[PDB]
Amino acid sequence: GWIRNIGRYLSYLVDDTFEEYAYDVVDGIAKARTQEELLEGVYKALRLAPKLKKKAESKGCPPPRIPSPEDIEALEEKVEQLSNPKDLRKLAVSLALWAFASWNNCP
Amino acid sequence: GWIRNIGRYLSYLVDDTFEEYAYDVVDGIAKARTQEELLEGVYKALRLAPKLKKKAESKGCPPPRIPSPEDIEALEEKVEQLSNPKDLRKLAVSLALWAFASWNNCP
Amino acid sequence: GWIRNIGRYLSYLVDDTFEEYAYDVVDGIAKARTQEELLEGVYKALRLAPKLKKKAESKGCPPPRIPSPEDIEALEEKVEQLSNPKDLRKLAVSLALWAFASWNNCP
Amino acid sequence: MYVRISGRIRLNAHSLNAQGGGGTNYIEITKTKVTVRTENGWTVVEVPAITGNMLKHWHFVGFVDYFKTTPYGVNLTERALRYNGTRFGQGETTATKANGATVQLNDEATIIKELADADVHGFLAPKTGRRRVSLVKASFILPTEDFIKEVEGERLITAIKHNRVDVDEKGAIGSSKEGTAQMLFSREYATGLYGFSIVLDLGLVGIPQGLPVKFEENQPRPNIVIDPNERKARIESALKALIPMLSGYIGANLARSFPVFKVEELVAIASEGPIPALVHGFYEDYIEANRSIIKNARALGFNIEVFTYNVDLGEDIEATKVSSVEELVANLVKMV
Amino acid sequence: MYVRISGRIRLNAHSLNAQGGGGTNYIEITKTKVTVRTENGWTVVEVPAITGNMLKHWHFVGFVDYFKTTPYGVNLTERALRYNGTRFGQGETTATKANGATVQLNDEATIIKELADADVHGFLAPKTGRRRVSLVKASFILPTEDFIKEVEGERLITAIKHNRVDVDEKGAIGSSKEGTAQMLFSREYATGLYGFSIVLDLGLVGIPQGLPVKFEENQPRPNIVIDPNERKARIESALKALIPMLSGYIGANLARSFPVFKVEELVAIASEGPIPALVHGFYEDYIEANRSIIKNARALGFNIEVFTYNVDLGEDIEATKVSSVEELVANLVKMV
Amino acid sequence: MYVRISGRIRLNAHSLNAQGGGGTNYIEITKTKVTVRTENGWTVVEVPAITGNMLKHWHFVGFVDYFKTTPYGVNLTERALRYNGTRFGQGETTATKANGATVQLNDEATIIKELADADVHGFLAPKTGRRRVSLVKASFILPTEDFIKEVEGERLIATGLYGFSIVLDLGLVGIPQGLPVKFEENQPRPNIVIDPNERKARIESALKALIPMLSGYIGANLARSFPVFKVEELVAIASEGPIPALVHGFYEDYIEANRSIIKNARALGFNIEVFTYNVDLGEDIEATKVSSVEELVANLVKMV
Repeated sequence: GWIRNIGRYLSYLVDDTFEEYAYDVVDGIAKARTQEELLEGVYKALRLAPKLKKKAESKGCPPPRIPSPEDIEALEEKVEQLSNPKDLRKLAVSLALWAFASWNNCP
Repeated sequence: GWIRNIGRYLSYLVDDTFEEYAYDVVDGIAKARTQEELLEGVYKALRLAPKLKKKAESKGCPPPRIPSPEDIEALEEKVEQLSNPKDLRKLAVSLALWAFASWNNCP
Repeated sequence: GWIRNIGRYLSYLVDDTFEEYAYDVVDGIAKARTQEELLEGVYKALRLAPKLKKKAESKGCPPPRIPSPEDIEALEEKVEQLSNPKDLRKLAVSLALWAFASWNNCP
Repeated sequence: MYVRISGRIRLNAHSLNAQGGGGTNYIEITKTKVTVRTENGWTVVEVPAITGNMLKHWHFVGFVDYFKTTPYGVNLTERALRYNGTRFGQGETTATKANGATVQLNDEATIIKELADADVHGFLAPKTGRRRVSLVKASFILPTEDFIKEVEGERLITAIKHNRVDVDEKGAIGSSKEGTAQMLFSREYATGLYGFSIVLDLGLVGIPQGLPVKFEENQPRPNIVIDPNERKARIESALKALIPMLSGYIGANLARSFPVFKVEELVAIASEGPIPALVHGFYEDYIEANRSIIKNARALGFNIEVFTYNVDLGEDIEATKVSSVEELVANLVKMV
Repeated sequence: MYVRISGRIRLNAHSLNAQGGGGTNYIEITKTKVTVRTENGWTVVEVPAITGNMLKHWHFVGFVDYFKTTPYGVNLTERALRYNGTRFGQGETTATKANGATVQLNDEATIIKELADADVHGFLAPKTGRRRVSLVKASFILPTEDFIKEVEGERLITAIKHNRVDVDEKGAIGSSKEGTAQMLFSREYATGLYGFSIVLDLGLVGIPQGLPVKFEENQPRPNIVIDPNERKARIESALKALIPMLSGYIGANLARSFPVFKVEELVAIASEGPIPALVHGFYEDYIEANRSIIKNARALGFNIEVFTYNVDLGEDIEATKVSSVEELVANLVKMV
Repeated sequence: MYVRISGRIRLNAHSLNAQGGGGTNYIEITKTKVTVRTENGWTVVEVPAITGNMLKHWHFVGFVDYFKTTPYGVNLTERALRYNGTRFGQGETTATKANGATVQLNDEATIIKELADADVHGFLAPKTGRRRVSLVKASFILPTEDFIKEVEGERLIATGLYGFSIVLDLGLVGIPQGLPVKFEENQPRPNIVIDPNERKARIESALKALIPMLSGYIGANLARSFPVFKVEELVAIASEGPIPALVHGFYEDYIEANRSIIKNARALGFNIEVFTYNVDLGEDIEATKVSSVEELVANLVKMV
């Protein structure tokens, strides 16, 4: 449902065994009650993809899985049809919860 | 939507397998507050097209797909159809989704 | 309207083929702050028209449509009515709106 | 040995530190914005300038050039001979001498014992994490503030276009289908009056940073791993490494440009211990600041030796009126 | 063997370094802006000047002209015969010998063994990345500021309009419809006195840049790969390539202009080891800088000898009073 | 055979090099600005002079007029017999000869061989890119420094004393720019495409084309002006190979420069022999004194 991959990506910049601890981005995801600040939080989250790319192999684990293109072309029409903030909260908080878990990111 | 092609072009200068690593243009357009700065930042990112065109064949990669004209007629009236900055920011920053992902650019 | 022709001309200045590249004039036009800078940039850009006309038949490409005197005589009072730079800046990028278009200059 | 030189020089018709125009025919010189008072509110201006990474790089080059002639020139990295800017990379867990000896990157004491360039200009191996702060610090070369505020324009860029003309073995210009590598290659050139404040700290050369001072019985002494003669050799080479700076051996494109170089004025303080940094010559009013700082430092009790060129620097302050740049190096090196 | 020559030379009614004009009837000279003191605040003034890239180009052509006469002159690329300054293109994966042989673009030792022009002037193969710094560097030729401060105007440009006449077999001028290849051909001339500071570095010729010096048993010696006879022949050729430098063979359009030339004043220093670059003849007070920079160089202990022409430079310095430029070439070749 | 000739000539009542003026009634001789020290600061003065373009064109017409005599004059461009300064057209891709044959613009070794003006004076081909540097270089005939500094006015408008420094580097004629030197087996030889006798004939023709130079056949409007022409002084150098260029006569202290360069050029070990007229050039040097023009060029073609 194009949510697991973006949640994995958000985890990869929050999980342990790394050096980059940005709780600000996931916090901005959580407390962003309107579309534009949702988008801005997404931009801040995705700005750090190359850091993950060139940090993953330092300890030898497989590189992280950035969300696929289709994962990206889904989000725009998922969020544009959202009119009231009531359900706009559901997606934001869901993909915020998807950031925190205890799976094996990379051995 | 005329966004996907411009996102392709913007990411062509940020993505991996290219030696040009300067994401100042995307950061500048992301932090856009008025009418003029977003346009000048976008065209600042745009003027690096001949570099990509003359460097694509060096590594055997297919030449980058320059944004189609219809995209650049369509961008204008969609910016001048609005006056409030609240609507301005969404279209000023909406081009930064595509700059960071994990597709295949050099098969 | 009233902008397509000048942009097509400026794209004829620098584009695929037509080996005469001068980014200084367009860069100065884009960053011009006062009316005098814009006027001198326009004059410098228009000074290269005979070279483009000569190079048109040098490669078999169709001759470039020289901008009409009506356009420049209209710009003469379309620039000389402002009091602050904030309102002219976008004009400059409008002048640069077609600097790197995907025009079929030599189909 | 903490030496500070600062002054005004003139550079004309130079393409030093070219930005390259983002890899195209039109190559342009790097520019920096600076703030000037103009007695009506501070305003910014965009003027070409040369960064200090360049200065540190050719300082390394001059140090290598004047150190290889010395009998102790064996202790140099193989990449230093070919003027390699980098000291250590990502994947190099070992280093190679000029003669080909293998060197580990552990216990940096032996590293500075057997490498001389890394001792003076610093080094860093990410795999091992061994660090060293560069003993020479470089100041940016900016045009003097008074000159900038006195021109109110004249961007100082000429944009001279100079192409490459090549023909085939038959003598044909050719077209785009055959390529012929025919480009435009326009390059902009700069001129003006700049200031420099290159400073050198030679008080720690030959001493590791981990334990700079050793105690035998409640008494401090410098921890020099190398023989002291090598220390004097390295100090002399570093002091004379500034010779190819005030003559026109600075910046890129030294083959075709060779900037027109001269020293308008300069001020040097040598001293023996730590001293306040000599203020930059970019400001129009650095001269009275310099004389005040040196006078107050002498009042505090700092044994500072002051040398001047084309600067009065008062009359009460004991200053040696030097004659050129190289004899100034001689003055610096008699007292070693 | 490092050659430092600088001074004044007078060039009147000249059209050196034409800008081209973009293939139209109006062709002009490239202009540059230079800062001058004028005793009342530095001001920027525009003036036609000379880029040093063609100084390198014609020092190259003089090199090949005076070195093919040597018996060892077989060692050239085919491009040097055509007097073309280009050395290697992007798609040039191999070089064709003057006698028809083929060589590759790897193992720089060979590239400097069988090739001499690229050895003394550097080269580049982008596909493999082989690099060599040019052993000669070129200074820009600028009008001496002591004369700009006196002209107080006098743009230096005439722009004389001379047209080409063309008629058919019937002796008819024709009109635009027939074409007749009738174009105005308007070109401008310049006059005055300029300064030259061409600099030569012959100590590193014939040495690979990767391994300048090698160690047999903890002793340094240069990595000489070729026979020293070829080395010496290259030295003589490079030093006597200066003959078509101070004779009237600088600039552009020599066929129709051939500017009047004379050597106003020159100063040279050779030495044996690294020496600072000499001050340019651009500045009004360069003579004091020259005498200082040579006398102090002697003071520190550099085996530097100075040749002079049209300046006394005092009496306490052993300066050889030369008479012209070719006997100067003989004096330089006396040492080898 | 790189020859250089420089001297001082008195030109009285000359109206050469008319500016044209667009065909209007008032036509004035062109002005060029030259700098003179005058020992009180360098100052620029406007004077009438002769540009190098029409000097080179007069060299063209003299060469073509005195080259028709030899039987090897068949290979000549029809534009040369009409005395045309234009060599090739803007859109002309082929060249025709006096006989009527057609010559293409490729394989420069053929352009040099079947053309006459192109071989000696270079050529430009805008389309195919063929280009050859002109082997003749003409300076500017400028008024001498002493006359200008002593005249203290007298705008004339001309007349006075002028100087010339004509130079001819004809040692490369008949050899294409593509392959100037050929190596058979580690031995350099000049790639002379034509048979040697034609190369010689070109040498004598170019050397004796100097007759309509000092005879009063220089400039424009000769059909009505015919200025009084009298050679005052001259000096020439021949040598065999690359030699420093001879100085022009604009400067006053030219005798010393000429004698110094000749003496030390001989000192380097070059076969340097100098021809003089009305110039002493010292006494220690071997300078051959010539009192006219015809025997000068006769001796120039003596060793060809």
